[PDB]
Amino acid sequence: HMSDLPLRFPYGRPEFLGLSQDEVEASADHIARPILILKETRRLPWATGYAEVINAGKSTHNEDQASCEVLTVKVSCHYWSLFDGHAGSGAAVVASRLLQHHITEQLQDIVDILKIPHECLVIGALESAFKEMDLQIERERSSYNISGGCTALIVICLLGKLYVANAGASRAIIIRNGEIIPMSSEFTPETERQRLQYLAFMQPHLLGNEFTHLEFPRRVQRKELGKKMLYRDFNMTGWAYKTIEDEDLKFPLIYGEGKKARVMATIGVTRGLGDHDLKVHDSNIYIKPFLSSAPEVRIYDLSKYDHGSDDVLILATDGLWDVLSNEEVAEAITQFLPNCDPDDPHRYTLAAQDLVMRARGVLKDRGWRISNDRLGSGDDISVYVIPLIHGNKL
Amino acid sequence: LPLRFPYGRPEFLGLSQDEVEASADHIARPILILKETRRLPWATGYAEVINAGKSTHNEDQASCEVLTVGVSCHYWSLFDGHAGSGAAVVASRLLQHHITEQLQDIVDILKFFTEKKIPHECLVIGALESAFKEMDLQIERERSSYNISGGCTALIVICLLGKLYVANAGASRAIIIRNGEIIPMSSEFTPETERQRLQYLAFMQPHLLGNEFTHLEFPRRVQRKELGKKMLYRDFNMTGWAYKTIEDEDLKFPLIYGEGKKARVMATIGVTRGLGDHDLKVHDSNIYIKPFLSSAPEVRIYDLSKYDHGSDDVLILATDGLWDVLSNEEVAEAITQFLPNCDPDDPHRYTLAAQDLVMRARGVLKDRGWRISNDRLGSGDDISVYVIPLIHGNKL
Ligand SMILES: [Mg+2]
Ligand SMILES: [Mg+2]
Ligand SMILES: [Mg+2]
Ligand SMILES: [Mg+2]
Repeated sequence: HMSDLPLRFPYGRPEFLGLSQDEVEASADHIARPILILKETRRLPWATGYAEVINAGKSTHNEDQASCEVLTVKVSCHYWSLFDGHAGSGAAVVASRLLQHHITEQLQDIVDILKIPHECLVIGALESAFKEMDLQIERERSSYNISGGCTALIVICLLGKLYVANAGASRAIIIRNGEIIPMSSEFTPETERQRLQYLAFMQPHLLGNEFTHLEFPRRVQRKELGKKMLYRDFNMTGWAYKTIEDEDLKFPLIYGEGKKARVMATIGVTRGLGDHDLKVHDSNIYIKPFLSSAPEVRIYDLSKYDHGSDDVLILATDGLWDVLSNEEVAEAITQFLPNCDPDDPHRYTLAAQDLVMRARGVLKDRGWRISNDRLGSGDDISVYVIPLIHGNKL
Repeated sequence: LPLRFPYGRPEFLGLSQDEVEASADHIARPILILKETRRLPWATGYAEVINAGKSTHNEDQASCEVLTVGVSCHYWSLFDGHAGSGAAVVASRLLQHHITEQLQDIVDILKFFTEKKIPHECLVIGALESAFKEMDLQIERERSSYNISGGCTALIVICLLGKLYVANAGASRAIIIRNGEIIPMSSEFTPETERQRLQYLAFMQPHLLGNEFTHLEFPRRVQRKELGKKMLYRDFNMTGWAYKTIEDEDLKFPLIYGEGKKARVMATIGVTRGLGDHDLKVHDSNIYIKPFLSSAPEVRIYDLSKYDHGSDDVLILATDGLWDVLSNEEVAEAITQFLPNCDPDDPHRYTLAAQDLVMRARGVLKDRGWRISNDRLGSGDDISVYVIPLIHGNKL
């Protein structure tokens, strides 16, 4: 078992924060929830801004991880990464340190050719890298305690193009002159319903005869055996009527609405790394067959636009987007960034901090509150602000 | 062994048997049009032409009528048969009955402890999605008591309560020409567009490949002189390409082979959705193709109430015989230049627009095959075209 094995890496915060062990402990405060920002004395590539904050109490540690550095492919390749961990820190810490090496190795297989479109070769490298980061986690499970799982949002800049690769529910948007360019999509039971339902249909042994792949508008009761009810199948976007026939009384594979939706009443996110031994609650059904480490890759050509000082790429974990819409984030960046000197390298760290504070809020008597009395996010929050001007032509 | 229905042409053409026979001319290829004393719903235009030789009969079918649910529902349909004409004929006559029944199930609606609120449009989409399946299930049961060869793609449109519903299962296409704007109302289901679904299924159930097929895709045919050579591949979970050594199973014929619209599943079919094909197999093999096919359509909605449509705003439905030589832009160019030459209230204008489209795809025969503009090869497929004027879909 994994709890008999040593950790592969010690827990920490993003190393580019340059935190001492004492400074890490100050950050893990559930009452203060101190927003950590990147020191002015430690600059990230492209003067990238970073801010983070711990959850409001649900876990003792911040289970987000981040990694940022310039790789060199034997070509330089800028690398930003965000990982949202669950059921432990092991996956997110391992991924935050080893994924960029899988990316570097797969890119070396095609680096000559970069000097079949080339974009499809880069995408292919990222897709193999995610798969090989898994698998390595899978095989090293038997020598190290790589706990839990994590989602992964990464971006690389290779030869004038940004590649945004997502396997989870973090989000990347570009704010280019006030308009929002979405660079990622989320992977959830709602958004992946048909993939999961189809797999449950083609592989019914994965359901352990505790589950049905059909969806219903509500929990089917035994008193409705033989009546007519709306259902939805894997090859349907809409609903039609069916008679309930014993099988439909099994618990549904997908169940719930939005952020309460779940797969086998267990997971609320359907892609990422780790979770190799994760099981359904009170059951011996393995969840991993329904999860995928395959990212969705979206490309942005920085050559085709002349980016100004307030044109930024926002990477953030669901801790931000769960309380702030894309338009709120756009509004916030566009109002804050014109208030800092365009030549100040601390600019985008301050905007990142401003975003976190707008999502964390302030602790009142019945919880954390943001603007207009809304509830503030209780998750870990991590935010990159990447200024796109560092990607301009010449 | 007996035919479920007799072969024919669309009934709204009013053709005698001698006219049907006269139309099936591979050399002349006469463009049949909706006669001007025949009116379709919304004065819809229709025109068609037989292929340039690959089958004795026009394997396209089309069906256009007003369905009753208390509630009326305008219906347009196009079917592209292959490996026979029976599925297309059955579908042309029966799919609307299945659509009617599924809509009758939901027509009255149209007039912690979470409960999902289901929009009325989703009930309509569910009705169309179920109707497509039921039709294919009816073909599957009755194919042992009737000669219902072989298979067909299905594209249909219905207008129910001032919204258009376009359901596509095949490689026919629906676009809207509104002002000059092209509004795609459909997408194609081919080994190219559906590569990952097909690849994932072959991977999860490798017995469907028999033993003559690999589920991996390669940028060319992998040859014997390749073992251990290192070459690019694409798996079901990959949008891009990456390198791989090349082992011995990589030498089997690819599940997907070809490029663009010419790509094929198992060296047999070039479409992956439609009706029929239940006993369709790989040539000189007992590997069955139908596990990879799907009767499930995609459904797209256009809200007629949100735009005041002019006399030349039209919805174009055509089989691939048109789109395989004419782009969306050419069709848009042809429509926007032809229709201003006809009186807006002449009911025959949209039929003439459809004829102009069919003519621009078929071409003219000399000694160098069928030729359209700029000496291009014209389409030798069956071509069938609706031109549906959206002005007659305006509210109030
Ligand atoms: Mg987390
Ligand atoms: Mg989170
Ligand atoms: Mg045909
Ligand atoms: Mg055809």
